[PDB]
Amino acid sequence: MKFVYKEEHPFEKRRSEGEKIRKKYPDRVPVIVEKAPKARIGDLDKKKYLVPSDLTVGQFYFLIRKRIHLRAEDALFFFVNNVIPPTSATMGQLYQEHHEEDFFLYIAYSDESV
Ligand code: NA
Ligand code: NI
Ligand code: NI
Repeated sequence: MKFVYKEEHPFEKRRSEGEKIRKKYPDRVPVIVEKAPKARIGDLDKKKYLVPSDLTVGQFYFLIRKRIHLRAEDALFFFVNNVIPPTSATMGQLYQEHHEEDFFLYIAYSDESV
């Protein structure tokens, strides 16, 4: 896919900020969250988050649901490198396995599993 954050900032600028955040806040993981193309769901107002490494994927689902005003019955899937993570996984775990070279964890979200 394509993330606007990558499109707007050259790798060197992203890596510089990501690496800096990781040094100043080693207990937190930086994450870029963007909506999947052509997803008929609410768009996010905040694309970058600094979340505690012990925060679970389920808790992050709620954070995002609460921000875009989505109810439980509404479908919302997180995609990280084309993989829908288990809610029991921690953001620290995901980050460790899926973070990119610029030190950021990129998550795409949608209302369908395609
Ligand atoms: Na869900
Ligand atoms: Ni910028
Ligand atoms: Ni609102």
